[PDB]
Amino acid sequence: KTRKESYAIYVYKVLKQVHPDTGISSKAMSIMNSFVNDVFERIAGEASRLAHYNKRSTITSREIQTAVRLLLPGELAKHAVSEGTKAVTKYTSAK
Amino acid sequence: RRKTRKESYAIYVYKVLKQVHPDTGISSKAMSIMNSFVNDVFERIAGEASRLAHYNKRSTITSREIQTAVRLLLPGELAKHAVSEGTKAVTKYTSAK
Amino acid sequence: VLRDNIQGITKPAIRRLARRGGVKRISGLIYEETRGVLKVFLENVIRDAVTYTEHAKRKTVTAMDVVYALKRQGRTLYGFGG
Amino acid sequence: RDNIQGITKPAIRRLARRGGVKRISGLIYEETRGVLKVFLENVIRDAVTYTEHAKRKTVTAMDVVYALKRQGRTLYGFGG
Amino acid sequence: PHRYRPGTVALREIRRYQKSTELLIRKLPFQRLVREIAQDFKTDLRFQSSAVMALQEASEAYLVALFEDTNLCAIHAKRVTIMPKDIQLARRIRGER
Amino acid sequence: KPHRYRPGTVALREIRRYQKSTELLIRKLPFQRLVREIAQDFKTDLRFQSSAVMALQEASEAYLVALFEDTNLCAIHAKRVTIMPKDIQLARRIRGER
Amino acid sequence: KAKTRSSRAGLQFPVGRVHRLLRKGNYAERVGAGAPVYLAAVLEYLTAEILELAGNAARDNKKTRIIPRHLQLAVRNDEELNKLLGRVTIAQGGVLPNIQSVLLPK
Amino acid sequence: RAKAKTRSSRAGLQFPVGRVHRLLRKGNYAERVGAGAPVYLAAVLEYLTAEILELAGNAARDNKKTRIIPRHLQLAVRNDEELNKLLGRVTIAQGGVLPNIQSVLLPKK
DNA sequence: ATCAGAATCCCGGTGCCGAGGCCGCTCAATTGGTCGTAGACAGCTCTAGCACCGCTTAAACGCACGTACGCGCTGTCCCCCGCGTTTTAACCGCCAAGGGGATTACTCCCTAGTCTCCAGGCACGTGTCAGATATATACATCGAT
DNA sequence: ATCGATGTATATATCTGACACGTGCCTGGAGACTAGGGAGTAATCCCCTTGGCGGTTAAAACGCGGGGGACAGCGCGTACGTGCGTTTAAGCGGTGCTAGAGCTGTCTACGACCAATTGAGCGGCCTCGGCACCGGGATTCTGAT
Repeated sequence: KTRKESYAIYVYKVLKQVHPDTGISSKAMSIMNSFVNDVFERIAGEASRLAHYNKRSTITSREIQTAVRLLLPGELAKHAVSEGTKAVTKYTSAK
Repeated sequence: RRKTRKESYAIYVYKVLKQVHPDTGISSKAMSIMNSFVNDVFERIAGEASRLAHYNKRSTITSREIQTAVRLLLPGELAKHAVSEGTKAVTKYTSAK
Repeated sequence: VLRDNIQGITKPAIRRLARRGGVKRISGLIYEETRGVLKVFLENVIRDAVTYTEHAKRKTVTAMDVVYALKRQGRTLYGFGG
Repeated sequence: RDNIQGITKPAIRRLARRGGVKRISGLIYEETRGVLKVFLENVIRDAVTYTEHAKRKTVTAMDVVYALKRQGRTLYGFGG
Repeated sequence: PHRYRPGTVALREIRRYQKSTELLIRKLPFQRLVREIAQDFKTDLRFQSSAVMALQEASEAYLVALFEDTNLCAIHAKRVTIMPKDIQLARRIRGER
Repeated sequence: KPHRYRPGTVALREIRRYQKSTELLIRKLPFQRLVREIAQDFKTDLRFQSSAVMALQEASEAYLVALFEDTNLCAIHAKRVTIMPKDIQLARRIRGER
Repeated sequence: KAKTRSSRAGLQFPVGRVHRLLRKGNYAERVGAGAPVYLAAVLEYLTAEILELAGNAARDNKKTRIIPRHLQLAVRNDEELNKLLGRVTIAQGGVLPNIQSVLLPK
Repeated sequence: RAKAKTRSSRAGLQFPVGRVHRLLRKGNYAERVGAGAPVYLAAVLEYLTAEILELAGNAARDNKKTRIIPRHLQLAVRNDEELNKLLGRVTIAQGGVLPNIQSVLLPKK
């Protein structure tokens, strides 16, 4: 179909949250979108391998957490893991 | 109890060995290396065919995808001969039941 | 049939590529060596991209084909699609 | 502890001989112990990650093979 | 007249091209080279402009990183000029040669 | 005078001997103690399968041997024979490990 | 009235799209409920880190618009993201302004 | 009911077409798997096994042995260029290295 | 060239233990049938890739010249090799214990699947402002004296 | 130092196209309900990991002499950097057209699924021959003469 799927709007929302005066070029937009896609593919492939190694048939928060601890460097992994459990906690509390 | 089944390519590697070298044997560690090699190349070709099917918005892994994954991963003489063997096998298999 | 287009990667182009790499002084055979290296790299990436193209039954090498070719060798490239 | 010194100077010399090295400086031994400690730390950290995910308390060979596979160096003959 | 000391125009070029972002290979000869290389794999091919641009970006990045490693291993030999043996050493250590 | 080989002959003989063979060149109990010491930092009270330590040792020795090959190559590149730590650092930097 | 899952989790990234991509991307036959939430939070963090350092880089070059050069500076100047994107090429990103000390004039 | 015939026998292969098919279906590679895909994959795996095993048997003969050990697989792989390319990032346990001394290190007259 | 000595290679004998083969079993592949759906093919649209012409101008190119750097040679000294002697701890074997890894059984809750709806996100459109370009200029740095 | 050349940064003004916002729509995501099966948990068992003792021997540690290799200094010559005039083609802008990417519709072949069958493949047991260990003579190779 004519539509294409991208993370433009979400990246912009994060950018406005961080630096609420700065724009982003279209080339830099394409780079950020491909970066999000590449990191998603890495984490998802590692979680798939993780679920396959332990004879599991489901990707859960535990497999995503372990895949983050595997690929992300330690400071990035630590802060992303703590926030991710905070986000999962917020989602379960609100249901 | 009885140990649960652990499948390996040991007997198939041994059959291929008796075909190419009818009198040569193989140790257990070399058999484990061949099993690891078959599993590794299998997961490489299967992941490449999976990515190929995902890139073209398709949902079936066919002989086309496996052939293209062999052309991608395997070096050119090896790819050319592996493609010849795979093509020959798919034709002879389709000719029969 | 295009021919002798490897010399189109001129000597000043290689010197600019070296300057961006931090190279202060360049020999005289570095140009031919770099043309050979670039030819090998381009051959590998273009072979992988033309394989990706032929799989899709297209005749036009898409930029996404080049991106997938680069990803296959581990030389992931951002800015032409994900 | 003293365990990194357990990778003795003759062992590092033997590893260099297998690598084809004819003459070895005296500081290669400490440099090699540091290199080995970092490679081991990366592989073992990833293997213990794979172990903790499996809710195990022992580090299996398979986990080491997986950690190596993630590093991009693939080991044959230990399973997989 | 006035002439610069051999090596400072080179450092000026280093600073200029490390501060800059343009492509350092002319686009039309590189595109012709891409066409010439691709005619062997399949005849009567076509290239998106973005495909040739991505190829050029990858080629320039690869050559610049190779020249960084070449420079490092030329300084390692207590030299400043980079020789072809420096490129050969860098590629052999990287695992491509 | 007792016979002494010229400096570098026994080194070449060792090169041929250890390139001809396949045993592990690091003693197994020191390497095992090192592995457990390193793993003590990621999780306390860990245990190891024997084959896990064996796989770690095979990988470590192959990595170090390939590193010493690259180190020797870049030492010969500098018109030298002795390998220095700067040779190791060059090999690791070109290999994208630094 | 339907409340979106991103607002429930408190994220800007789409939990629904991440769940759909996990389900269609052939990673497992099932996908847990917390997995897209966790993945969206991690992706949002990496985006926020890259964009924060790129905005700082853009301020350093006195610009108010992130271009690929600022993303390259953000990536290659930080160590953790340089480890993360060590095998990654950024188009129009250029290189770090680094000159070797031996080549500097005497 | 017709007598059972293995898919590998139909394809003229030794490697298991049915097991490769089950692994492709359970491996989470695609929602569907073609009929000739496990046939093609088993043929490719059998060919690569035949290549390494032939070269390893040659290496085992050269060392006057009749069993293939990891050393023979390592010699077979690293002595062939194309397989060394395919297994470049691969370390073979108990495989050793190739006998190779740089010519600068050899003695002189 | 020679020769002695140290190390390795080879040849034969003995043993031993792991590879090869056989057998019971069990569960995973095969066969036969059904059904939904996906992809093969036809056909239509319309985008963009290729081809071309012309003008401009900035980059490439050829050459002259000087000089900095690569490279070869020489001397020195230091520090690594190689070998003899002492020490130590790795390894092998043997035994004991226990803890945790793998297995099975039961349950329940968590996720796929379907439906219904509706709002968010994504082509199209637009306008306006950040950055590109141009120009003058100031300024710091390089160089010869 | 110093001043002159000289490239490069900096400050300002015009423009411009690309980015930031609005709109309409439509299709993908959310609420709700269902089944069913995968995962959580609990008990069990056994194997395989950890710990200890002893000897014994090969390897590690240490000392020492010396030689050869790292490294610093020096000379030279040549190859490369810099600059300048010429020429060459890359670039840009407009215009053409047609091949082919991309989308839609239809339908049929093909793969998921499911039940019954059974034979291939795996675990276990046993044995014998390939290989390994030992020892001793032969050959190679190295270094001093």
